[PDB]
Amino acid sequence: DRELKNRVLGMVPQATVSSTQILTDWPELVKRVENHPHVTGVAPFTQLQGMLTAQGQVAGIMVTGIDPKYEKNVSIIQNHIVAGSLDSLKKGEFGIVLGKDMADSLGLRLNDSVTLVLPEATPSPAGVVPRFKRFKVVGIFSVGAEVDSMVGYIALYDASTLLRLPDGAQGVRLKLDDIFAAPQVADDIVKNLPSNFYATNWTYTNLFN
Amino acid sequence: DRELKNRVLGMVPQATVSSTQILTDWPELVKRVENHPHVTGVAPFTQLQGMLTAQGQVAGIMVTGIDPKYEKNVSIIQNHIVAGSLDSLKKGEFGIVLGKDMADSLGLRLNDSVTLVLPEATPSGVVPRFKRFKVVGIFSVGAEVDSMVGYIALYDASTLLRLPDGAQGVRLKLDDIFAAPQVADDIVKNLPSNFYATNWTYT
Amino acid sequence: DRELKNRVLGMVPQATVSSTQILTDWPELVKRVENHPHVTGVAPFTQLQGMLTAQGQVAGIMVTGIDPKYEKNVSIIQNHIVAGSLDSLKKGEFGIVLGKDMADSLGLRLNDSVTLVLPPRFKRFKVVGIFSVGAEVDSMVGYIALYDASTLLRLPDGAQGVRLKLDDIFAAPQVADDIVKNLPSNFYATNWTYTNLF
Amino acid sequence: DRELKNRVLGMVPQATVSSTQILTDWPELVKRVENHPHVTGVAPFTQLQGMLTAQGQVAGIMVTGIDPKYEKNVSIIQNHIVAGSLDSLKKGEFGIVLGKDMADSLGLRLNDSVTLVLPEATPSPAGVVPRFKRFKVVGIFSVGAEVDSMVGYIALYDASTLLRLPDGAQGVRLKLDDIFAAPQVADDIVKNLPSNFYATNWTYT
Repeated sequence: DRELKNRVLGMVPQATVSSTQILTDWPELVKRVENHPHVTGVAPFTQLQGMLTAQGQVAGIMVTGIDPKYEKNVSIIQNHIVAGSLDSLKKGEFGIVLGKDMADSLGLRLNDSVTLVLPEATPSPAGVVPRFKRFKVVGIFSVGAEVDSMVGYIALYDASTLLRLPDGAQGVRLKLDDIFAAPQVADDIVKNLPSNFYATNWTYTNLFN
Repeated sequence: DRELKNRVLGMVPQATVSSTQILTDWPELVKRVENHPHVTGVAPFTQLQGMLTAQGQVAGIMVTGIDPKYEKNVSIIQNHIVAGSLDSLKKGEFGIVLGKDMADSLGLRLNDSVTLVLPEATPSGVVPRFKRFKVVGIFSVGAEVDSMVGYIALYDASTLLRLPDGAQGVRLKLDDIFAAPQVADDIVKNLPSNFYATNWTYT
Repeated sequence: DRELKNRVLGMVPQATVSSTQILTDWPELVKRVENHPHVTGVAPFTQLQGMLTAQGQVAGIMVTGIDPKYEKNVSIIQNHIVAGSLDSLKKGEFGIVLGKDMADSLGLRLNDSVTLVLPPRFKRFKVVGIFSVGAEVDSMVGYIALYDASTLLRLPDGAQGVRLKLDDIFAAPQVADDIVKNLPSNFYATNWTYTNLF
Repeated sequence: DRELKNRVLGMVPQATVSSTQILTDWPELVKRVENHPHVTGVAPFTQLQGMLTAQGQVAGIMVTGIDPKYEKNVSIIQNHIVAGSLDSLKKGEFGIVLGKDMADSLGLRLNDSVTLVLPEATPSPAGVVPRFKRFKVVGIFSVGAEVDSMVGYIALYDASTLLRLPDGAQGVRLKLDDIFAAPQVADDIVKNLPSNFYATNWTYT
């Protein structure tokens, strides 16, 4: 199945060069990384974990802040948009692009409201102070059973604004000519970066303790 | 301020004897622990962390499953009920008792619906489990507890955890809070390895 | 480099059928899954995370309890043994097989003592094997006997789940989900496409 | 026994005003907080969790960076020094003050070396990557069974150096005339502080 490989491989972050500090200079990291050997695509990202809620329903979700103009270089989500468009993800508009199954679970259609809730630790007995922000559905995708029910996309700078941070990115995502070269490439790139940077790759994965 | 002291000290779990395995036999643990020297009150508990949501609002909360017939021996919450009653917390009714500030923040009044959300860790990251509850009581003690803590039926707590009827542990009230470390450690010393002690001096 | 692929791909768990309850019946789970379409290898596993310490050095480690007779059906670690043997991983002996870089970081050689630290709980092991695969895994993972893993957890002899090797890694999400669909609620699927929160 | 109560209560952090950002300006926070009603003592602190290693032994430890001149206003550890001195905790000298039980478990005496290990998170399956620093035992205290085996003290600015941070404090610890005023006071102080500050108090279990 040639399409299955592109569906699975298109959704896996092959490698990232990430930072513990928000990168307002992320486009210089893109230019610095794009010409590294084996790199065929680069895009900024910020990875958030939270819940969506609407009309009494709650669903877990992993939200990635993206720039759609770059995201085409690493993703296939733009090829599987069933309603709306990724290009509606703009700073300050607080649109969100959801998977078809996720949107169905919450009774959501295009242009419907949905609340994004992010947990935030606190030493108080409550344990969490949730930060919640209202979003509008501007896109719906349909890729695969797993991804359709767990992941959503928002504007890159709405992701940082939700974090009370300046406009920037957590890191850049890499697409490669050989996914099995992802460990070496990310390790090599990080070697010449300052200590705030670190590498991830798709081989990083379920503890019983 | 003697009133301030009782409100603050009345809400502190002075010591617990807790278990990593659900205790379906907890009433015998209560009578056995209640007779220990310096112990003046014992009550079962199961402590949950989650969020409440209603009408688009969400708040973090620490929920304790309790048995009201026992809970008055260790707590002062029964002395500060402003509406409803702790005695409405019975198994299977899925009532909840909230602080006045928390209820107002969610626009909740007595007998209103509110959804409790508990996060479950997912390898894929949270598959939240949510359940509708009914506000059956409202208390008013202090600014912190009124906005952070709630109470449900002991066996509703274990049912939310998909467990048999039981308790996570028992809370102890003592004649002298500075005796809390010794008493809890003494009790746990002769219990099997699933038991452990906590006390208020470890934060 | 076809060898680079074999080193990288050989070390990733492509799919698992795991359980929130230790599986004392894991060989029955193996027989049920090994003939599933696309499945070319099955082995039990139990995954623990902790630290190793020896002579004042400390390293984080991901520990997998394994049965070497099965593990060769899913792994390539047996092809890169530099010292000792995976066959020394037997119940109750508390051997451990380490990567070369981690062993160096702790100043460990064959038959040396090393202490495992789990959330602190301590248990001493004996180095019975050393492997050399690739830079990352050589410094991060170790293997112990399956039932020593469950013993550390104060559990009866069993496995956390079974690891699958497939003819097509891109079938892993579908294959693992299909297997788990008719299993009771304690079972759940994982696959390599599960991957860094800000 | 009033000695037991003074030992237990003297070791409880009644309240803190802490920050998610290292406080290089912490002394102004002290002066700003010390005259708040009910406050009888303020001291900077930085809280570290790690392990100690010496002579083949390993022990978990909660390490607090302190400034001894201030810490005497909030602590009783200075009243139970059995060996050495807290005044030897100075920046860049990397002394440590240990409880007697911890020292006995590692076979440590005064001026012996001991290694502090801090587990730093990493996304790799290794989970942690340890950071190591050699310390010298410059003091030993004996208060009670729990703290003597779990808590140690280092210089404030040595703690921030271990964290690869500039000289500063994680927060200030408050001592009050009435411990039951601690929740209200710390919450009141934080209300007039920017959003990087948060309060803790001893009722947090």
